[PDB]
Amino acid sequence: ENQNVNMSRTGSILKNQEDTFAAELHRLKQQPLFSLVDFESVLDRIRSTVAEHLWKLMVEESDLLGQLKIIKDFYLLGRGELFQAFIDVAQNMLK
Amino acid sequence: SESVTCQSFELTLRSCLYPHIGKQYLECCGNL
Repeated sequence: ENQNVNMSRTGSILKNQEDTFAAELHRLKQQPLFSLVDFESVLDRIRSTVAEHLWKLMVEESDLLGQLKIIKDFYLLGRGELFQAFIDVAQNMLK
Repeated sequence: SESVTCQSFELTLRSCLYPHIGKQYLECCGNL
């Protein structure tokens, strides 16, 4: 809601799910006999379909294949020779 | 009808009016 509603996780510009959410609201607003199953089943529908949509956002907005093996090559070290050159310079000055 | 498709409720009506201001605010800044 901060950055932009074209990226939004639910989808409400590009997609027409937010009117299905409005229908979901109409049915569950004035239900007399309150229950627990009726509350929790539609917490699936607002989440699962919605939850792949931010996923197809950040694959093509920030890498999801790139960055999580790359940030480990810097921490768990997957560039040993290119970091041996460091250990040589750092021996002589971490005494 | 019923207002229950709108939520909640008057600040949603102001945040449609904030793009009404935009279409005049971006288009004045174009002639500048």
